[PDB]
Amino acid sequence: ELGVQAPVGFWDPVDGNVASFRRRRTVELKHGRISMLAAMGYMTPEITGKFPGYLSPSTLLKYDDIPNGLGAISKVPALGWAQIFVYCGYAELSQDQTPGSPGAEGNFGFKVLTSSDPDSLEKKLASEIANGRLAMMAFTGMATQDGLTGSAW
Amino acid sequence: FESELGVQAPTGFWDPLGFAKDGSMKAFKRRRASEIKHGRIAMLATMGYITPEITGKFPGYLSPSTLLKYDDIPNGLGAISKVPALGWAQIFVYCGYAELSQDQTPGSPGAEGNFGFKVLTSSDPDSLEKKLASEIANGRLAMMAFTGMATQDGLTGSAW
Amino acid sequence: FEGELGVTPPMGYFDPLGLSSDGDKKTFIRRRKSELKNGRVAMWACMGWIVPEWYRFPGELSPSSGLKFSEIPNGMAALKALPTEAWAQMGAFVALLELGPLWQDESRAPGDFKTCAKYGFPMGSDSDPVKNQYSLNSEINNGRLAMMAITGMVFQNGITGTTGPEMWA
Amino acid sequence: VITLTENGLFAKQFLSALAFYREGLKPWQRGLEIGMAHGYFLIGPFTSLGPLRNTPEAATVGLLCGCAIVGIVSIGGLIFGSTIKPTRFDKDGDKPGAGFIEMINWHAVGGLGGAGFAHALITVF
Amino acid sequence: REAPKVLAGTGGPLPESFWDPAGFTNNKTDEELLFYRAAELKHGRIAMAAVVGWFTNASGFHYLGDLWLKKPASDNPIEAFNQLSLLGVFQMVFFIGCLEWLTTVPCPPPKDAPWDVIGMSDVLEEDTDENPMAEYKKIQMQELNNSRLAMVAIIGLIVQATTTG
Ligand code: CLA
Ligand code: CLA
Ligand code: CLA
Ligand SMILES: CC1=C(/C=C/C(C)=C/C=C/C(C)=C/C=C/C=C(C)/C=C/C=C(C)/C=C/C2=C(C)CCCC2(C)C)C(C)(C)CCC1
Repeated sequence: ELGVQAPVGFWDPVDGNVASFRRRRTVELKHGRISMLAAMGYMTPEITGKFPGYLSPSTLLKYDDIPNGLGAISKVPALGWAQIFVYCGYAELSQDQTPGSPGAEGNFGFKVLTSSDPDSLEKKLASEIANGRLAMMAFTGMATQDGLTGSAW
Repeated sequence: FESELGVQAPTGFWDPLGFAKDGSMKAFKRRRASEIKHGRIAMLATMGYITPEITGKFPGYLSPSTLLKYDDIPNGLGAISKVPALGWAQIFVYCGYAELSQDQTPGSPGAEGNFGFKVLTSSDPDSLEKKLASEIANGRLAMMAFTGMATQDGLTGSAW
Repeated sequence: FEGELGVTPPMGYFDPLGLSSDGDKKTFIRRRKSELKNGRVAMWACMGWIVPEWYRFPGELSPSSGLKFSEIPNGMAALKALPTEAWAQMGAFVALLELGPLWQDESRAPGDFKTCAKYGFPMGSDSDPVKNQYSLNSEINNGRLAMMAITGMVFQNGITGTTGPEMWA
Repeated sequence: VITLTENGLFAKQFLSALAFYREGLKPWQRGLEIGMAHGYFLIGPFTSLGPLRNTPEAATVGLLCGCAIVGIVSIGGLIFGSTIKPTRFDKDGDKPGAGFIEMINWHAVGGLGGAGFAHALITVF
Repeated sequence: REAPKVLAGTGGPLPESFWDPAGFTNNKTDEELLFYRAAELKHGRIAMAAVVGWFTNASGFHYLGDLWLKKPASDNPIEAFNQLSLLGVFQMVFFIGCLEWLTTVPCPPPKDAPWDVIGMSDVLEEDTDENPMAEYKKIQMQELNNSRLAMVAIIGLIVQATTTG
């Protein structure tokens, strides 16, 4: 059920239970979301440029001066990425997995699945997790590229 | 309590100072949880010094903004002032969660050293006590090894 | 009150002036708590006079005064040579002990404290007077001996005026 | 009519635990405690801002004045115990007011002691 | 919930949201949960006074400490603590020690509500139905929510002061 895919089965040459799988599923979907955000997030300081601007703390009218895939810092936007880190925690402590009764359901705040286009279960739940797995490898592979093989593109 | 995982063989119920004449049953598990947590930290701490000595320092940059090639940070005491406070904050945060995770409150499954690692879960071949006792015994050795190692790095001056 | 933990072969049940002829079990409990506590203070005080005459702690008592442990006079002259903030902090700490950890519970044994071990070792046990009748008596007699001694040493300092060889001939 | 400051749990337990009300205290113990408090406090108003506040001694004068105040209030308490004769501290089958008189006498003793202790602390420190 | 019902309707963003995103309360007994609240309220009540004391001292009002040191102490409350004479600090500790002794041993709060250090439970109702009163649950929210904010606020003051001035 759920994230069981098509090209492979349970792909468990190492969980394999119910409660332990549920916690592992929450980790899997969670890591999937970030990679998809990070992967599309990394392509944007590329084409369309380092889009940002406007009056920021110690970064007023900063055109996203955090360059390169790692972002570096030097008081350029990457220090502001800590605000992203802080506010990411706020959503991680308010809309979290302790009251997240299913695997990684946040009650669908946007209601995108209320016929707006996504659907409950079936391919959509399987498509989300499968896409997350691809992005996680893509983001890690992109990390290797920036480190010792130039930049993204 | 005289029959738990701690009594290995070379010493019996080794409580010379009498923490067990009044040690309550929950106090044992509380102190056992302290011992297991202390031992696991010490094993990680020990590896954290002997491994950067033989294996070279991390090939990388540690802080992408403040030029830390891992080589300007010495292995041992004094690295606390070399590693950034944020890399110190971030490890503090990571360890902060690892206890603010599934709870280790008194009576909880986290209160007896069980957290859900299960790297070595032998199929109950009379080895659950073996792996448990080995972890406790090694943690006891690791704590003693670390304190000597800390005194080695301090009294001599650097490393060993 | 013969059989109470304080009767010893040298005097049996001493009570020469007869200060406890009537029962007054409350009076005995109060006086016993005083006897133990005064003994423990005297015992710690008696060691407090002997040790400085041999050894002095290395560092400085008040680093922002030049004052180091060595130059503080011994005996009842450190009271006017150790800075008042120093002595006030001992009073605050003894206040913590008397109000917090070393708080004699009414239901407990006379000298029993709910946070101290068998000879006083910090971090403790509930008392077992019957088994420990030997050491409980030993503490009282040692406290009784110390109270005589510390009253001596202070008196010796009061007359001789020092803490050296003359104070203890 | 119950109010927080007199009928609340903290207020009740604070009033009951005062030396005048504490259970299990012999009358001389209540007197000693109250007297120690009064004698220790009463030294201050005289040794400071007193007629001889700037003299080299300036504290023995305060000690004498505090002991005098303690003695005067103790005499007043003796008058009260010999005229009103409260019987709430007397044990059964005793001369009426004996408990109050004992409390007042030991208040005088405790006032002397507290005044002397405050003076000793001031002189030594 | 069962046992967390004794501290129910008293936390969260909205008043009836048991937050606990760490399981710190589940599997814990009723007395432990009550003791956990007693720690929370005591921290928060001190934090509220701590923040107020920080601001009346960081603005330039340290009279007792300017009149005891015979010089205007620095506005930075952390640095003013050092300048404050050691006699003042020791007396400050002793006064709180007396208060902590007083509340605990002589005038103990109840065991069902271990935060009633003033002891309103013997004159309070807390279970009537009047509107122009019986809003005691609401004022419990305002104490807790304000105190929780003060706890993270005072830590921010200390952390920033000890680091980025
Ligand atoms: C955060 C990472 C993460 C987590 C927690 C999971 C969790 C899960 N996956 Mg999953 N997956 C991931 C990443 C992850 N996945 C990625 C990136 C891919 C793409 C290759 C996949 C592809 C995948 C498939 C195809 C299937 C699953 C399945 C599952 C479920 C059972 C499998 C299991 O027990 O694995 C347990 C595994 C571990 C405990 C090992 C964790 C990974 C180790 C630590 C490292 C692995 C090597 C890594 C590449 C080296 C990193 C180097 C780095 C240190 C620098 C479980 C919910 C199966 C499923 O749907 O079951 C219902 C299934 O069929 N996954
Ligand atoms: C954090 C340290 C710690 C803690 C909490 C425990 C806790 C426990 N150990 Mg244990 N142990 C430790 C370290 C520790 N151990 C080390 C390092 C060794 C190796 C020598 C052992 C060897 C050992 C054996 C062989 C056995 C136990 C047993 C036990 C259990 C019952 C005994 C007891 O109450 O000990 C309480 C322990 C303490 C209160 C620690 C106090 C340490 C004092 C304060 C200092 C000791 C000197 C120290 C080295 C000075 C360092 C110098 C430094 C200042 C420079 C209990 C769960 C027994 C057991 O499991 O019974 C069922 C058992 O058989 N332990
Ligand atoms: C002294 C700290 C303290 C304590 C003991 C409590 C205790 C309690 N809170 Mg609480 N709270 C606090 C501070 C505290 N709070 C602060 C500062 C906030 C603001 C964010 C809140 C916000 C809050 C909400 C919104 C809710 C509670 C609730 C509760 C109750 C359920 C038990 C619980 O959540 O975990 C009790 C145990 C702890 C809180 C452990 C303390 C934290 C541990 C040690 C890790 C934190 C370390 C931290 C990361 C690093 C310190 C620096 C930091 C400032 C960055 C319980 C009575 C719930 C409740 O009763 O509602 C019905 C609830 O819904 N609290
Ligand atoms: C300001 C304040 C307050 C108040 C306070 C008070 C009220 C205090 C008091 C205090 C006091 C009031 C104290 C006292 C003390 C005392 C003492 C500490 C004493 C002692 C004594 C002694 C020790 C003696 C002894 C003796 C005797 C008995 C006799 C013989 C001789 C001799 C000397 C031996 C309040 C809280 C409201 C609030 C705010 C703060």
